[PDB]
Amino acid sequence: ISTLYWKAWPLLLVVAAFNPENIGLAAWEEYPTLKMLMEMVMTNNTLTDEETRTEMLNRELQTAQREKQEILAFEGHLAAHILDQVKSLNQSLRLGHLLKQRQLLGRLQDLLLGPKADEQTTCEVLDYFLRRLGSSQVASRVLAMKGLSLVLSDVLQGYQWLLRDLPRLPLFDSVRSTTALALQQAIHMETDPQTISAYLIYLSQHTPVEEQAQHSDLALDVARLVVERSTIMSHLFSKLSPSAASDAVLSALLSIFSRYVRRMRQSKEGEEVYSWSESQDQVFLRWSSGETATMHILVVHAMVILLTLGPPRADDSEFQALLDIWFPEEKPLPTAFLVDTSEEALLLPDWLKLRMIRSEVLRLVDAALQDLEPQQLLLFVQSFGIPVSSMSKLLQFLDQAVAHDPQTLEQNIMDKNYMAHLVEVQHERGASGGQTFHSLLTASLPPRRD
Amino acid sequence: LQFVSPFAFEAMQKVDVVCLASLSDPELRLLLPCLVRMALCAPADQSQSWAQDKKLILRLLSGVEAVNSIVALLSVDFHALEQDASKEQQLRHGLTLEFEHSDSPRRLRLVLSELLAIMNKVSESNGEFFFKSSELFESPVYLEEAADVLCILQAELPSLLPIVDVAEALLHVRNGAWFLCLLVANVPDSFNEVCRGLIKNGERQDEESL
Amino acid sequence: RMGNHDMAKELYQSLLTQVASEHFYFWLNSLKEFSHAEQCLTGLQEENYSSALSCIAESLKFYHKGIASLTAASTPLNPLSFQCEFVKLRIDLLQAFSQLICTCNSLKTSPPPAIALQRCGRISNQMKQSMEEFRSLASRYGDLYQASFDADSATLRNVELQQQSCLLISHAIEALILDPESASFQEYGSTGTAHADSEYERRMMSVYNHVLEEVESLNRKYTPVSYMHTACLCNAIIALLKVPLSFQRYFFQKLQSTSIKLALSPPIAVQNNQQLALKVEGVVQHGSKPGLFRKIQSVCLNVS
Repeated sequence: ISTLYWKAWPLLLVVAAFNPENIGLAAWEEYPTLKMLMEMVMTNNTLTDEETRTEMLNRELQTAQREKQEILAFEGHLAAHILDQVKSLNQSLRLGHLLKQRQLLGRLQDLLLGPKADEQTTCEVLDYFLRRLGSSQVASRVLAMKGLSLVLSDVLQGYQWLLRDLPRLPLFDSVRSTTALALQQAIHMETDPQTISAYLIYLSQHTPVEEQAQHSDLALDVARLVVERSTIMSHLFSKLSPSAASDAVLSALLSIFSRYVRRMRQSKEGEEVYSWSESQDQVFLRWSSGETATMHILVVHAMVILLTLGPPRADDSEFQALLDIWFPEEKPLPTAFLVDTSEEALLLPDWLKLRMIRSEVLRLVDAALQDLEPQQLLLFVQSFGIPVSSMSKLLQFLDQAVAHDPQTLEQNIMDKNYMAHLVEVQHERGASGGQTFHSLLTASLPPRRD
Repeated sequence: LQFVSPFAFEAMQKVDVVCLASLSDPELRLLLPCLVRMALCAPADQSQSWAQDKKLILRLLSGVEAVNSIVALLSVDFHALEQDASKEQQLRHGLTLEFEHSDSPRRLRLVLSELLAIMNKVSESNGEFFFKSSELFESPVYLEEAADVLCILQAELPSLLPIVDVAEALLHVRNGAWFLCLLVANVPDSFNEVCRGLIKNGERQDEESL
Repeated sequence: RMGNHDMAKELYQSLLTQVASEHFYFWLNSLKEFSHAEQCLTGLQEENYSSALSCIAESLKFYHKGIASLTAASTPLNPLSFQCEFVKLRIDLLQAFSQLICTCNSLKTSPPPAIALQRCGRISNQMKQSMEEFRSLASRYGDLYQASFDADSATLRNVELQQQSCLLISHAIEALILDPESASFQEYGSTGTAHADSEYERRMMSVYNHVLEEVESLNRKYTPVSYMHTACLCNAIIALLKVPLSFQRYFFQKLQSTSIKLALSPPIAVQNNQQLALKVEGVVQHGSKPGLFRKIQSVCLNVS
């Protein structure tokens, strides 16, 4: 059987890379050398995807075992490693011959801007090459963006094609959905902050705002990007080194979210917007003004996290508008209904509350500080990064807490030493207040020398 | 691509904490892992001088929010990690997306597995300089600080992971010079032994080899 | 010789210009660097370990410049073998002290892991490495003594004192950290008859006695990774370095030279059955009088 594969291979494995050789597609997939090559190309081409690849590897192992069994049966009939040799023959078969780069580069120019260009010439090339931007290979994305920038063509000069020629082109109006979907999927696979910035400003400028489905899923994936992924956001918005490019990106994101919140505040009950959707994140949020809305819980988290980074350098309108509608003055918060059971659901969890108190926007902090449980107060005082003013006022809240109901407080307390150490640390760094909690701690823990 | 300043390493080596308050936060983010390790665990020192110095250390790093990620990294049960890694070692003898989409134990498991894999490959060979061990965590700029911090803990808390083999492995990886520099910054007294271990491998310039 | 190294540096620096041969230029420059390096340790302070680290680093820089220069001073005739090896052992001793102070600071600069001796794994292992380093240093001072056949008695006693300081530090490490339980040794030496032959040697014996009695007072008191062990070891290092180094006659001045030509029967084939019969012979050379310090009546030729 291995000798059969070695004898059948040179018909197509030694031939060039022309299409007719090995009867187009069928006979290619058959011949083990050809097959192996195409399979390795497809194989190289998240956790769920890894499991699929693992299943493919198991299937390949099963096929190799079947081929070995066939070889064993053939040997028995004749009387009456194999995989390594087959792979070596397939690799060393010396196929391909030629793709020389200038020939295919000049050939490709006719398909997009030349008189030969049409819908199909753009759409097929986009379906083949733009899809590579979502692949797990970072080299795939690098080569794809380099090739697109080279073939097609004052901030982010390299990616300026996506910002100044393609949205202006006639072939964008009909092929907007496929590019938008592919780039939106690629927002999770992209890593460099400048790339993420370019895609976000593009989706801010030239998206189908009018279509509800595109706006909704774009909001969902942007919400996943800004909530699920933090380190990309951290490098993009490092508060040690703010930049006006980050200002433009945050203004664009706030513009998109302001548009979404306007759209959902305009949505009334009894429309097609409210469905029994498959996804669990759907939440029916109704404001104190009677307005009704259906949006995803992670999108709410995305809206609130965007306000924790402070004001824009060059803009104040959308930030203030979003701050007012989301965190009003002298008014209560809206009540959310989880669509699964129509019950009240949490709005500001612990990982969210930490970023609200860390944020220096005052309204957000005093909104977070309202009705805090003693366990949550212990969690917040135990964390770092909080500014001095927020820390001091939370310490005064803790002072009120101990003076009112100390019983739950020292019921939940596992150990008093290290918190007393940290609260005196926070007291001496420049904070005022909180001395009552420290004094109560030292009341049962008098100071000791070391 | 910022390395630890000589003042920072000298001050950490001498534990000159009074001048450590005069160090910039971008500099301090490289030596922070060990720092948070110091102020949050078993002192094993029990001195009033060290009690105040630990107090000043806790004072200094309270103003940076990146310490919360390390606290999450420091709160795991490391016994499960050492058993899993040792069992895998006996068994054999788009990872940044997973990094963004996982908890601290999974991060530690994946990077510890990667690290043990590269030192096993290099120890199996005779110093062939397999410089293409992997480039998935070392290449993207986003996961430089986070994985560097996590590498400091995974080279400290499972202390059965040797410092010299970690240094040689980082020499084999793409962008490991910066990791080696900050890792020696975190564990300061190993500089002599790290350099000693790094000297006994190559003889000549190897015709200016890679 | 008397350890006054700052003014010695001042004089040696003045002598660089007026010498004529390059070998003596390197030699005088190396002496200037060694004197400056020893004066760097004059600025030490008791119970200040950061200053100790800084001063030892500053000393080691000039020591390294000096040893490079002194190796440049070597020539086929009069090769500075004793000076090279003595300075190299001082290099290794100061580097060992720097490493030990760094580790003692690493007791608090690297707290132990979640592991439930053991439970202080890193500090114990680096203590063990320091122990091995100091024992190897003592052994190297010993074979330097043994290679110093032509040296005067005072130079041999000075090298012996260097070896004893290395042994003292290693034993302090062992009896405080590694094996405190089984090191139940009583320091019952007749210290009254410690006839010190110099002020430098007197300070050496005084600091040995203080470190040893401090170790004896802390035999089993504490758990072996306490900060008091660190304080004891660092104070031992600082007190040992405070007494300045005292170069001696054999460093500067060679007398009673001797050597062996060692002629013998000379890529040599031999039949395996006809086992080799070798004649080994040699003459003992002498510089001026043969028997000035030591008299030679044996040659214990060892062959392998």
